[PDB]
Amino acid sequence: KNMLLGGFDTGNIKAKISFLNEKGNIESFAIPTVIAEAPPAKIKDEDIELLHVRIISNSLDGDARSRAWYVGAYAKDQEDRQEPTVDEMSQKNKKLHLIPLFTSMAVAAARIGKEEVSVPFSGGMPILRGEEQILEMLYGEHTVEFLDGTYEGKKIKITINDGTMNVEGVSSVLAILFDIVNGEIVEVEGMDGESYAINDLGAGTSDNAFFEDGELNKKLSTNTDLGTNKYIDEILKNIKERFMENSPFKTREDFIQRLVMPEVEKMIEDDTYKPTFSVKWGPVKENVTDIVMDGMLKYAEDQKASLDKFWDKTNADKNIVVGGGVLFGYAGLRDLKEQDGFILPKNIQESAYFTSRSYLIANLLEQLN
Ligand SMILES: Nc1ncnc2c1ncn2[C@@H]1O[C@H](COP(=O)(O)OP(=O)(O)OP(=O)(O)O)[C@@H](O)[C@H]1O
Ligand SMILES: [Mg+2]
Repeated sequence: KNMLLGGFDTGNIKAKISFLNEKGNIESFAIPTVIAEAPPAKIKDEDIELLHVRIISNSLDGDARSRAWYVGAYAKDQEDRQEPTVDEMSQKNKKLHLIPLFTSMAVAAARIGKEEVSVPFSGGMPILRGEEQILEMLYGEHTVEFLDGTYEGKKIKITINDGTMNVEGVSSVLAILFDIVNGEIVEVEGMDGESYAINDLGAGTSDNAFFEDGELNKKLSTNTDLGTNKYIDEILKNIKERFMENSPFKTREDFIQRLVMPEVEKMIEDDTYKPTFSVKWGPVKENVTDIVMDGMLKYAEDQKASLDKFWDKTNADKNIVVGGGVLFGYAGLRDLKEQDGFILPKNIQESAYFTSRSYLIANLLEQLN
């Protein structure tokens, strides 16, 4: 069986994928939504640290049809990198999202030792492009060749024939109910109604979706810009200021990965653990625990207020809260484990991949018909 099963959650910060590995388990990772033009040849998740790929796809035109690219983190450093341009408030972009998408597909396939994969697509609609108009941009054959990195020399044959965009579907909430451990397993809490919110707390955006009869109420459902990133930017600015009485991190993800994630992990598995944050810069090592915690708490609080305001607007029976924001502001948001109308994933560590996980589960049910 040459099938790669995945859920694909593409935004403009990152392209997220959850897929079944050879062990039948969910494996998740994210590729930053950044590409850059690259020459025909070369010069946890280490295999995506350096992506130089040739892609051949009819879903790309002109410059793009059959050439080489840097993708993801490796491309964040290129001078001529392309990123999504946002406002002071497809066609030419489509490659900026298709290439990281296909690359994630080629990486997963490499991860499971395959080179011919059929990829039934399981995705979500963006934020004119009908469900099977998005799909038709993905259908057919695409080849991804690794010109460098861990997989140098591998060619992947990605075939996409079919797919869903989980459009009005309740595929969105599946990751709160199920896991995949070779096969579908129910998950031990939730504490399940006919009315629930899903708040996906993200890097640049908070998705505030509302469900009645499991289909999406388009009116009340909304998408704000209440991301973590702003709070993260404030924290990083204060850290640098403190070091400026006699930048420590590259990207926000570096800040998240090396400083913040291990402290949050501990906090999760032990309710008593008081976290500490230390930053090494130059010849100096500062304790920036108050700085970091202030940012998280201000974020948790702001999100607490946003969640209540959406709870009244909908008067939903249950309010599911997911996304990376739940981890970033866990310090204050764990309080939601107490309140009645709020549901946090039990497996909180997989909170950032909630939506991709839901799609992946949705995809597996489709296969089982
Ligand atoms: N384990 C963790 N501990 C602490 N913070 C985390 C953890 N996992 C993710 N985050 C942070 O949570 C925030 C949101 O992550 P998430 O993956 O939901 O963003 P996203 O889906 O890329 O955002 P958007 O909705 O804008 O596309 C980010 O700042 C991310 O770095
Ligand atoms: Mg998101």
